[PDB]
Order: sequence, then structure tokens, then C-alpha cells
Amino acid sequence: QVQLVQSGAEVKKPGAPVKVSCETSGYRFSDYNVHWVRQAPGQGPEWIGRISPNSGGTKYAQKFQGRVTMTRDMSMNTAYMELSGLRSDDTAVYYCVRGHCDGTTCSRAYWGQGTLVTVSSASTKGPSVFPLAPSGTAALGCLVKDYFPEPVTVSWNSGALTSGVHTFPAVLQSSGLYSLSSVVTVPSSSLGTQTYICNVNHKPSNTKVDKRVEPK
Amino acid sequence: DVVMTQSPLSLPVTPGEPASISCRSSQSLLHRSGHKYLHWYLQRPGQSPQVLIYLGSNRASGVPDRFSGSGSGTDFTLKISRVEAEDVGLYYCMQTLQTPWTFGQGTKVEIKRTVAAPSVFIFPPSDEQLKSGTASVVCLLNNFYPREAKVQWKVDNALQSGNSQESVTEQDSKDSTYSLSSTLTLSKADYEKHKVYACEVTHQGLSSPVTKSFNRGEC
Repeated sequence: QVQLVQSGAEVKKPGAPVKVSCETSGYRFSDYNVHWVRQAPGQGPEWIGRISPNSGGTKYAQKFQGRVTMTRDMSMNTAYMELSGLRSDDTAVYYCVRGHCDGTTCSRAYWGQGTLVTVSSASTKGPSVFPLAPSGTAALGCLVKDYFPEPVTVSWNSGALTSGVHTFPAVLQSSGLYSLSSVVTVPSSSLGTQTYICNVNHKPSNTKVDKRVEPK
Repeated sequence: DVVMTQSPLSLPVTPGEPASISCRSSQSLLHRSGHKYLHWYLQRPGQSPQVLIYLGSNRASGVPDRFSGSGSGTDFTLKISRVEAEDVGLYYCMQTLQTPWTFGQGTKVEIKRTVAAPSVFIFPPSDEQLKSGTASVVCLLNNFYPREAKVQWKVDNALQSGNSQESVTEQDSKDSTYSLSSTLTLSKADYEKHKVYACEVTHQGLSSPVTKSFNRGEC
């Protein structure tokens, strides 16, 4: 099976470089170009460039000339993208993409899962988790406050509770830290009997919290 | 370079109805191959975009035959024969005839359902947060349609302007509603100075605005 898997999320200060890897399996690495594409918040996708594995030859979009270096290691079937002089608007999800054609025939592309690169003066910080307490139908939730960078994941009752859950997009507070809420509606008849726990995970700070939410 | 021109930007459709998205290229995307190098994707936050149609008209495995692609040379269409609630999302065409690869503006498929009034909930700051020295008051607008809604915060009848942040979910893939969270931020000192906290909600489904409120510290 064709597989392209990228390195994990990155957080950088302005001016720093970032290097993202794209490890492949399940196909002849030398037969296809590897492209890199990014998508920034509120922007359309952008092609960054490509490398041809067999020759090492590179081609970059004008915008990234002198900023980006694409490489590859044949023995590892892996492509790399290094972007230097990062600015705030380099904040984006970056993708590697196996090209459509092998020089003889063409078919679909195969994409990596994406790598979030956050560029910011802010420093990594874990969230505080606060209950949004209830008291027919009741709403309850968790406030996940003052963390950096994105993302956090939130589940309810270790994934057993999904119906009626809404985890909202984070807002970037004026202090450079994020805040979000996750809510769920439940029967009031169950309050004080059925336990409701929000499972919060902020991997960048290695913060995992299971918070019970109880009526006031 | 190749310009890709996608239309419409927003596509509201009643479930059950067909839909069509157009994509125009500035030059033909044909025969350096046999193929038309035009592909259609569904954006999927958190993972790879989903290939729907590739090389003009080839439907990827797993994609419902409700979806189809056609076109020749410079004008292409992605067609959905019968739109379902789960089809909500952001769709792109893109060309790979040449590098740089280039992309359409994107089309947001929106499901047009009947009007649904929001169910409004208000949450005081938790004692836990207050002990930490901050106060967030949260107002929840649940399962409404259409998306347009106004939230106004009042603190002892003083209109709050600029002290709140809100965010909205994507359209629900089953019932096609939205939900919204608004957070009013105050210092604990300021929270303790006041009594009546009120979230006033304006929406098409409400004859008049609905206010949910609480009095600080009263069970």
C-alpha cells in the first residue's frame, strides 16, 4: 500500500528554520516526483515546489526561491523540505504529495497527512481545564484555557459520549494564548448519576487531563 | 502559469437536490498523456484532502457514484446528483498539467434546511477558575440555522462591546445546524463587583431576542 507519513507538528520563533520529513513506503520511490503544498489560515493552497528523486533535481515556486531547500535520501525513501527565515504568515499546514505520473503512466496523487508549523513569539504552555457545570435537557462542558500552540483534542467519557458534543474552534486571545470550549447536552435526569468527564490532551506541552464535570 | 477559476464560492443546496461546481483553466489541461490534468478534492481538516475525482473524470475508490466529474480542455464540472447532509464541506479543483500546481478558490457546499431557533445556555465562571483569579462567562447557542446570529452581553444592563470572543462550529453533518460559543472575559475583581450577567441572542427563529441570565453566586 502507498504510504507517505510526515514528521510531527512544529512550533518556531520568527527567523528560525523548519525541516519537515516525508517518509514513504509501498512504491518505487525513484519513480515519482515529491511535491510540497501548504495551506495557511484564511488562504487557498499554495504549491511550494518539488524534487525528482532519481536526479535530485528541484523546482521551487518564485515565492520560495532562496527560502526553501528540498532534499531526499534514496536509501531511506524519504523526502525533506526545509524552509528558512520563518515569518508569521508561514504558519500553515504543510503537505508532501506523491506526483501523478511515473514517466510512463498517470493516476491519482497520494498525500501525506500534513504537518502543522506554527510560527510565533509565544512559548509552549499547557492549558488549565475548567468545568462548565449544569443546573429536561442540560448543557455541560469544559473550558480549555490559555494554551499554546494548537491543537488540543477533547473527548467525552473516553470516547463513549459523542452524541451532542460540540468542540468549538479555539480563539487566539490577545495574550497570544488559545482558549476553547467543548460542550455536550445530556438528560438532566442523569445529572449526579451518570459521570461526565472531558478528556483533554495538549501534546505539545504533554498535558493530559481528565476533568469530571458535576452540577453545582 | 495556469489560473484556475472556481465558481461558486458558496453553494447552498436543499438536501435531495443536485449540485454542480464549475472550474475553468486559463489553458487546456489535455493530452500530454491521454489525460486531462484536473482533479477534485474535499478538504479534511487534520488529515490529507480527500481525492474525489482525478484526471478529469476518474472517481476514486470509496467515493459514492453520486459524485462525477467531466469537462474538456478548459471548463470542468464536479456534479453531485443528489446532495446529502454529509456532503457539507469545502471543495477544490486543482491542475497538475504544469508546475506550479494551482488551485481554484474553493466552494463551500452548505445544506439549506428549515429554520431552527437556537437553544441558549449560560455558564457562570467556575469556582475553580475564580480561585485562579480569572472569570470567563460562556454563552452557548445550540443547534440553529441559518448561521447568522447576534450575541450581546450585558452586565448589570451595561452593554459589553469588545470584551467577548466567539466561534462557530462547521455545519453538522447529520442535522445541518450550527452551534456557537461566546465567551465574555472579565477580571475576578470585576466579576465580583456585579450581579446580573446576561446573554441576549438574536436569530431568525426567535420572534424577539432571547435573554438567558444568572445572578452571581445564587443557587
